[PDB]
Amino acid sequence: GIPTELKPGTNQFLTTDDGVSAPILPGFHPTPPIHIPGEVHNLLEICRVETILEVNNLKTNETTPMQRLCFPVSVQSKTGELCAAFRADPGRDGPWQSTILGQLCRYYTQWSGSLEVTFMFAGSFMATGKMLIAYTPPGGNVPADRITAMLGTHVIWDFGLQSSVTLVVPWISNTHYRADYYTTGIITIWYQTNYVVPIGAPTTAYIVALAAAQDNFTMKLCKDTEDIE
Amino acid sequence: GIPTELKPGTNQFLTTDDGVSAPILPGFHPTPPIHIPGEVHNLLEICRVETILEVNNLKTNETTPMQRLCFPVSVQSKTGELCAAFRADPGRDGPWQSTILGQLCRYYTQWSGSLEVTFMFAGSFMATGKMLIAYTPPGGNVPADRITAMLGTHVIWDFGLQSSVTLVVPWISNTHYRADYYTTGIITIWYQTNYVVPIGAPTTAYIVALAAAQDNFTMKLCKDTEDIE
Amino acid sequence: GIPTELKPGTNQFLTTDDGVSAPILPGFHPTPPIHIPGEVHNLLEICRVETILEVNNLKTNETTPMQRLCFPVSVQSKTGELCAAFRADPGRDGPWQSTILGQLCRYYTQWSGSLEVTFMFAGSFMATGKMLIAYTPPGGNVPADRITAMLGTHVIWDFGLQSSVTLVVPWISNTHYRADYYTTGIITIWYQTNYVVPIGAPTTAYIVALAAAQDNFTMKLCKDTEDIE
Amino acid sequence: GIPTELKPGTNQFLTTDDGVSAPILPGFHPTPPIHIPGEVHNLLEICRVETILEVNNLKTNETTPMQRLCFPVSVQSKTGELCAAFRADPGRDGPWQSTILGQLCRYYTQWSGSLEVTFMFAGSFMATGKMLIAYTPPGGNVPADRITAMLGTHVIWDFGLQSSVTLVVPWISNTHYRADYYTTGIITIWYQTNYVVPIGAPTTAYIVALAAAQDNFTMKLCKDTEDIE
Amino acid sequence: GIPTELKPGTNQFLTTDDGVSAPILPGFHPTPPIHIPGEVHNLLEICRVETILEVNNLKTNETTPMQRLCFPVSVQSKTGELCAAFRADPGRDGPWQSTILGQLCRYYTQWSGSLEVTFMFAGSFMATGKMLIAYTPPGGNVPADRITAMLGTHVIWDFGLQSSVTLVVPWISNTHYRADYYTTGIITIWYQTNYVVPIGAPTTAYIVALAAAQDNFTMKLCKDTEDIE
Repeated sequence: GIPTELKPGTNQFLTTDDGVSAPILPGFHPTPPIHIPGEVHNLLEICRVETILEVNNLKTNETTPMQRLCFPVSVQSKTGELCAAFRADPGRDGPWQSTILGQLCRYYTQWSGSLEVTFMFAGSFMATGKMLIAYTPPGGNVPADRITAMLGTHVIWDFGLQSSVTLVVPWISNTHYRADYYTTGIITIWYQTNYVVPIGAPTTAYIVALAAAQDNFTMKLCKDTEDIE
Repeated sequence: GIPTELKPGTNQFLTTDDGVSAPILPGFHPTPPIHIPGEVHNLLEICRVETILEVNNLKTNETTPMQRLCFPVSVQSKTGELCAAFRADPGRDGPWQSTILGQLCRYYTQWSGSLEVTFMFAGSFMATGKMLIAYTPPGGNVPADRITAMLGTHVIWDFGLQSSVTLVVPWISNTHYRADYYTTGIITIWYQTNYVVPIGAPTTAYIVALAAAQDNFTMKLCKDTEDIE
Repeated sequence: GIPTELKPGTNQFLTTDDGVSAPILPGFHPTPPIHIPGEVHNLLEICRVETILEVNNLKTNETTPMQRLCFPVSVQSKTGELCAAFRADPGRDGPWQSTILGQLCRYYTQWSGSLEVTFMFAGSFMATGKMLIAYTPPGGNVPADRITAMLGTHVIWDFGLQSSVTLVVPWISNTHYRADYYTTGIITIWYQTNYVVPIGAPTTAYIVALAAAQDNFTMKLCKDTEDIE
Repeated sequence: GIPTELKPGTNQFLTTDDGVSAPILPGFHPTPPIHIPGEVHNLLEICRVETILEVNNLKTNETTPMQRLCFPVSVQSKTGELCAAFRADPGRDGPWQSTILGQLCRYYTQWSGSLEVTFMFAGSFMATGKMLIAYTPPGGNVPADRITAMLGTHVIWDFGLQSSVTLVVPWISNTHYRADYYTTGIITIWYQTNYVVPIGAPTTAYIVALAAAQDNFTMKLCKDTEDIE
Repeated sequence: GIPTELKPGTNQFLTTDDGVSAPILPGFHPTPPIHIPGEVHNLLEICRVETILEVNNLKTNETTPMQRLCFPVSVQSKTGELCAAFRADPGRDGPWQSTILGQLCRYYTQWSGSLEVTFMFAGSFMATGKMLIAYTPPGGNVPADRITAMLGTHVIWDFGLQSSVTLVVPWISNTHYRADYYTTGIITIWYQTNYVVPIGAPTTAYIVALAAAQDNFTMKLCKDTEDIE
């Protein structure tokens, strides 16, 4: 016979070894496949899909969760006051947990790329006004007033002209540190002008926030989530 | 020597593994083969052969089984009355158990294709009349009267003209469900006209039913039968 | 290393396995061969050689075995009487055991082919007469008289003309059955004429029988003999 | 299966065997590399770098080690007297231990090649004088006076002209013997002239010694050092 | 993995198996070789070298062994008398044990070829005379007198003309038999003429015997000797 020498690692079962096992049923011809639309090949295909951000994730909402899907604007708000704010942390807890992206991020250890957040205005066709959207880069001081936010990366959104507007988070990474000191970029929504509306129209309307990863987004190192029990 | 690593599955005996064993008698030259007509290569060759259906499988027959091989028609029967009925269930119990097809179906788990049932009339050459053969598609209501059966897939058979006629079950599948709700297609034989005969001829004749699978018939997943003990 | 899986049959020693073992003395160069006439390659070469049949295997011979090598003819014998008889059963007990062929047949399980038996006459050059040799095919009734033997396959041998004559058993097979019913072909030697001799010559002479397998003879399935102890 | 025979050495783990093991994480794509200047490929690249010799390794220095990095010359010294002396023994204890070369030599068993020692003069730009550097070949008597040293391989160094001078140890080997009798080449620094200086300049200056292996230097047979604990 | 089957001989260590083992030090580059004159490739190179035969191996010599290296001739010896005698048995005990050939023969089991024995005369340049050398073939009667030896293979050696002469043993083999009956060829040295010498020259001189195997000499089957303890 052929002189062989068993080397270390013989007889071991590695749950990640990718070998070939004996077919239990050699004579069986599995039912052949047909065409089913919507086949997915890579999870990133799913991450590029906009899902709803629960920006309005208040403790008082928990019992009427349907209200977390959108936040509001109103006439009472004065020009220049802060409307809402949240950071762009897909993996971490918070608004992003509701998105398909943030849920899949938990299934991985590292990730990086651009993100795009879309804002949709639902109020009466008769309403008009301007909101100021601002992205404060990582390791930056959250804007104090409307005027400072304006000096940074921002977008004046006139919902009297566009019912929707999209912002792009240029770049994110994620590093675990703990037992803080970390801080990723911060989106802040400001009232540039107050909410203007004629007689006969609701004086309180809602904004819906959707988000998704762009093409350059990628992830590595799998790890089962902690989202279930 | 050659560095090898034994992988999981070493030393196991799989009754379905298809390996090569050492020839017990290496010097032996087995007697060479000759030509024997009728070599069979695939069981389906056998399934395409018409065998006799025991349509007349009555509890009162059991002691004189030879009578199950054929059912009868007579003068007493009135025009339009139901003569016989059975479904096209090769694998299941019933008339099909007598056929070579139904016996081989038990040796498998799944099957599908077309079937063809042939009816032969044995009565006196002097007899004439018309029988109506009808196939009621799967999940269909068995014909109530001759007239409704006529509206479905049917064949007016005049045994005064043709001593034999063949019907084709377009398509069958089989799904186990149980402990009903399943129902495959139903062949129904009706008296279109009464049995006509002159003086001197038997007033009771018999029909013989033969059946076989067509070419598109196929089976998969072997399993030892329950027909023996 | 190379992923391998030990299959059933590992570690077994099959006395008929034909493998390769490690040379006990790798540096040794065995004495080279020279030419020795008479090299044998196949046992059948030996079977084609005529050896002496002990046709005269009487219980009264055992103490003077040299007499089994030949039987006799004499003047006392009357025209038409049976001289000797034996069957063509190489493997079985009897006259054939003395031949090299019958001895080698015991070393095998099956065999078939033609055989040739030669008869040699040793008496005085002055003697003359005719003997009738007859082969009675397998499953045939042994000749009752000279006349019937003559109607079957036979040879009129005039030892006044030929000192030797050869007969050919067309075909033999062998089937074990037992604990008869089997019977292979039967050679019968008859006196066609009486033994004629002048004054001065011995009135009793001997015939020697030699036999061998022809070219079409072959054997299969080895098995140690029962000839030794 | 394939007939194999396990040979001696099966199941052994040799700490120096260079095999291939199963990748613990087959789906992982390690972060790709980028360019980092200063990649090292062979330790000899480091050995060709001049490092400081602690020629002034006195027992009285130990508490002010910074003084071992350089030895001195002064006016008090008379023409012809010995300034310093040490041998060219990279691996062994002594001045060479401070060099990167001598430290790496301990990580090996054998070595051989040329070495180059550089001497740098740090005193006032106004000082002048001549030092005599001499290499006494292996198995040679260390020079007794300046005059004999001059007859051997030497270099008259005028630090009034050159602030630095380099000497080349032609060849070294190393052989362990012990429990001496071994002796490698000996560098001796002599005062050819006394230290000359004008009014206003320090009357004591220092020499710094740097050394490195040349290109032909090579080492073999690794062995963990004894420099740590 | 690859289906393999361990065959008999697995896990065995055969001291003569010629396999490949793992290099204990894979990174080590052994010191390279240089040219050393006198490399030997085959032991037969050594066997072709003449070494001194201890023909004069007397029991009385043992305490002054230097005398075994040569035997003598003298004036007292009468014309025709036997001078010395020994056989050509390299492997066996006796004179041949002193030769390099006989010592190496013990390291083997079989051998065969030609041998050549050289005789050298050391006496005074003034001496003359003739010696008769005779080889008595294996299985031959040792010569009784000078005259019979002369009739066989012989050489008349006149040491007044040639100071040396060489004899060739045409062929030897060796067969162990024992617990004689064996006998290989016998060299016999005779005095053809007496030793002649003038006044002033020694009346006793010595002959030195050297022997070696020729080119056709070869050996097979190694076996450790019995020459040491």
